[PDB]
Amino acid sequence: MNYKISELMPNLSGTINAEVVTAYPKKEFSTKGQLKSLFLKDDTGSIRGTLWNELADFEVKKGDIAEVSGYVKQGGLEISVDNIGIIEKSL
Repeated sequence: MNYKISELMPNLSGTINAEVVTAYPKKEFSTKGQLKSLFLKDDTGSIRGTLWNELADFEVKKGDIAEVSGYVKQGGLEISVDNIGIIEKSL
């Protein structure tokens, strides 16, 4: 089932449909990795999302409503993104 952010639990893998409230600058490091953090929100709460490696270059904009699938862990909670798609563009 699709989850509301308030329903997320640690060590849980699921999908949430949420608004990108913020998209932070991509960070590159070392044989090669990348990180792009997102702050996601729905009508029940907010959570940090982490886009790794190639997904750090995924075209996402503030205001976009995205389908984010991933693993929830304590970082409070954060979702390590496995897959992301745009449901409705900010525009």
